[PDB]
Amino acid sequence: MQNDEGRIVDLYIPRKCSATGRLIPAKEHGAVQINVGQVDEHGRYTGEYHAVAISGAVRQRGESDACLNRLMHEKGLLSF
Amino acid sequence: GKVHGSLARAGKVKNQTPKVAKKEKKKPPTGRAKKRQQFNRRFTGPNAQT
Amino acid sequence: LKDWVPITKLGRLVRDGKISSIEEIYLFSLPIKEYQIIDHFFQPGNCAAPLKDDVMKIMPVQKQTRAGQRTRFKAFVAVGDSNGHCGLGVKCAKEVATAIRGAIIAAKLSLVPVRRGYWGNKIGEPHTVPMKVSGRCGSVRVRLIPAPRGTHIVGAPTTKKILGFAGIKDCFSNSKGSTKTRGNFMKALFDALSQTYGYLTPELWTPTVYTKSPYQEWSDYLART
Amino acid sequence: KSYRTYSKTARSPKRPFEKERLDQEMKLLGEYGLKNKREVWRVQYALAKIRSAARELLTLEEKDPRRVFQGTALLRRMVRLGLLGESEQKLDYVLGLTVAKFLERRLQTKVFKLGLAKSIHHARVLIRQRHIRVGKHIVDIPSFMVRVDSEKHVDYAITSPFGGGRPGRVKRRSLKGG
Amino acid sequence: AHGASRYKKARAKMRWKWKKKRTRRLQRKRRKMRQRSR
Amino acid sequence: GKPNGIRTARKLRSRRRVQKWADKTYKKAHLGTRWKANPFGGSSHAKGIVVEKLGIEAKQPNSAIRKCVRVQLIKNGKKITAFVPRDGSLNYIDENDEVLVAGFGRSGHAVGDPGVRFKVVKVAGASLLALFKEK
RNA sequence: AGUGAUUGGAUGAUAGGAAUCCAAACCCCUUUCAGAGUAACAAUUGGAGGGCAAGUCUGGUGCCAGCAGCCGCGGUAAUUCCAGCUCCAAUAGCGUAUAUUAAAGUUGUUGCAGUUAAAAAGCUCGUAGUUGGAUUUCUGCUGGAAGGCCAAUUCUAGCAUCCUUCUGGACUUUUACUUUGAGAAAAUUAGAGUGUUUCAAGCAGGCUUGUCGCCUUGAAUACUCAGCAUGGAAUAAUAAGA
RNA sequence: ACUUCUCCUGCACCUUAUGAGAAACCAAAGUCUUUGGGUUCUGGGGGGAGUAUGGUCGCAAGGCUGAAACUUAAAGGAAUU
Repeated sequence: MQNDEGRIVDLYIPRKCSATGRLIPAKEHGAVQINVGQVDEHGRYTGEYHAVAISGAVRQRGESDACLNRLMHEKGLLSF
Repeated sequence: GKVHGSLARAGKVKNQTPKVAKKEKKKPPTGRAKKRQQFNRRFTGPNAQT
Repeated sequence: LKDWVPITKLGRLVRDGKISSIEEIYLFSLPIKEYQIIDHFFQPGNCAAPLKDDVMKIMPVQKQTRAGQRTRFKAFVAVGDSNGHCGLGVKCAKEVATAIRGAIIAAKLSLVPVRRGYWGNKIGEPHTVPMKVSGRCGSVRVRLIPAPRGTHIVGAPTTKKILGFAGIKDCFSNSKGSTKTRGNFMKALFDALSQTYGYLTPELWTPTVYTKSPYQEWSDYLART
Repeated sequence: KSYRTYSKTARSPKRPFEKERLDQEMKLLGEYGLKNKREVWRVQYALAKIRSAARELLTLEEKDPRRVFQGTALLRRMVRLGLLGESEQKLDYVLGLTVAKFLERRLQTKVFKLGLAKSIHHARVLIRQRHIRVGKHIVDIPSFMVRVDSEKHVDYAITSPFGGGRPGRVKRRSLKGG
Repeated sequence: AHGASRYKKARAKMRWKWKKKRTRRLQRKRRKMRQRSR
Repeated sequence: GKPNGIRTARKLRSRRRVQKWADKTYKKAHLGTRWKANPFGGSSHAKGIVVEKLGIEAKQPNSAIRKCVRVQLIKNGKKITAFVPRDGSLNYIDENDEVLVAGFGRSGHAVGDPGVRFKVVKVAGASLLALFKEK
């Protein structure tokens, strides 16, 4: 949301749910943000991670986990 | 409604009430000069009896 | 007045002054449970500007039980600071002033940010509902439409106030259904404004950054009591 | 029968009684020294001609030959009338006008702005009592509205006591009486 | 008319089945009386 | 639902002109019975002579005797009862005195406290307000 | 910054001239002798329970008289009647009655509703009427004229096997559709220009000791289903099937 | 004949919805102010009235079509105490 020349007007940007790509509003208290930690060789290790967020619209279906598998198959660390 | 309601009492309270004259007072301003007074006395309920 | 003892993770963080402003809370979508959190951000003079509260309506409610009737008063209160922040709250109580206290507390707790747009050309601070946004509550459809600048607000007097407390300068209201019930009408108007951020434009097609939460970054403070 | 056009300069609002409306109108009477609520609704109506003209034009397209003609004619009026300042000539700016912009441009204020009148009310009385030369000839009417080249020009009429003429009638009665 | 509601009986009423019959007897009578004056 | 298709002008146009008559206010305008009905001739005001002075009682809850007048319109000689506004003024009417009749402001129907749709605006052309005021 | 009749000195309403106007009077515009201090040259019209802005005031009346568009006031303490005082709204205007438009997404093409609120024919056939599946020269490269802006967007010729009878029109089934164009009275309506003192208006004006006065003066322009004409590759009818 | 498993086609049933509704409830009453797949019929506050008159079908009983004057501020729906 720009105007005239630069200056991103408005306050903040709503997070976009990974599973549906649909924006999470202010008062969705059923929203989630997972952190999943990486590992080095013979790890061990955390602190570097893949963040991922999903809305309460997706969760109350029961389709949270099936989509969250897809979002960490493409990263590498599952093999479904 | 019934037609035979009597017309004797018509003009009871207009005739009953005690007459009294209006007091002589100094005239209010009119037009623009009235809207001057109404502007000032608000910004420096409106009718508050004892 | 007064030094409240913060309860919960959010309460502790705000008093210390770690979280900067409420857009950080609204991003990660965290429930503000005490009103003392939101009292902190809108400080007098400092707030620019302080939150303003107006009492929309007072309605006597009666329950017929046994001998006699018991009447309680339900107080609708909207509250907002012009510049995108608005809220809407209700409470009932046996006396009138005791309802309005708790109604203002509930109004602050249900405080929601409102994005705002330009109607065609886009110069010099936004002034409108950014698209045609509907809201419903209990057989009261309300539809807010962008208007050109200087249009002002077109709607019911009740409509003018709680769009006024958002900061929306221009509108075209429609209103189907029984607008006589002001309890439903305010909720219908309010839940329209709540959905403004929820609606996805081509301006927000870019994939998100994912910053750390205020719960994450100030975890080590929240270890100790 | 007679071929003479005529129109209404103003129209009353839909709600008679609103405390939001009546307060904000009463300020405009108090600032600029007006007779009645018709004088506000006149300017309310006069803006909405200009505003609805721009609202029609602005929807189209900047390269459209209707907008480039009719827009530039409308912007010339706002520059001439001293209503929009010349630094911004965008049609968009016309929308951001208010009633206070029009009511600062009328001759009640521009006397007072000039400062000869002293007080808003006095300035209306000076206008109606045949003082104040605007340009070449004197002007009797509060709701004149000045065209910005003319504004420097307002001065007391050559005739009259402020101007340098016969001192009305009451000063003569004192002077010849003594 | 009345159509479907016809017999809603939302509040204390005569009862539709009886009402229809009462009007039929009034109507039937109207016929013979109007044919008598021919 | 409706027929949407481009060539469905007849069905759309016919349905309005038929089902416009389902309105109550449309029938009061557009039927021929408006001209026979009313004692007025589709008119604002009408003169008449006061055949009799009459009194009627308001339906409960309100109770009282309202003081109205029976009048015959000059054009049709149709009797009507016209209410007399304000305190007294009954004395003012005088049987056989011409009185202007005006609508009660409810488009017939009825007013408040039974079956009266008219008000006497003037008596002998004097008018009610002037006398009650005494101005 | 507002009050306080405490005094205080500083323009036309009016009445009569002058010239101007007028066919002859008259009005306007000019300038004139008189011409306001409770500025007696005195602003009224509807309201003050809610809707609707504005009095839990003070007397009289006691479901009476009356108010009241609707809800409702009055049965002896009336926030509504009849008065007084104060305040509110509009203001040289304001109230009432009838018809009409918006509000009326309460006639709904845009745009309503039909389980229970008003309303799905008891059920099938069925002629008009309305509506009807997919599919038939798509892609590519090289120009040309323009083109906005610090190459995009238009339009157009070729070459992948592309007519010709001539020197612009004939053929491409036929229309609808869309585009541009013709022709269609003004007044009114929107609208360009212009200080009728402003303004509703009007179509005038504006420069200037120059005299065949000048601005080769202005009074633009839009708008006005069916019908006539035309560029076009989709969509939809329709035709057919050497 | 029975067991296990898949396919369409029936009458339904249970569970649940960031789908809908005034609510009761609803795999349709969903995909409708983010309003247009095609089409038939019906309704416009409550009475007066499915009455009056005229028409037409019927052997009759009655059916189909179907008004007005006047009347009235509420009738009506779903849940709560």
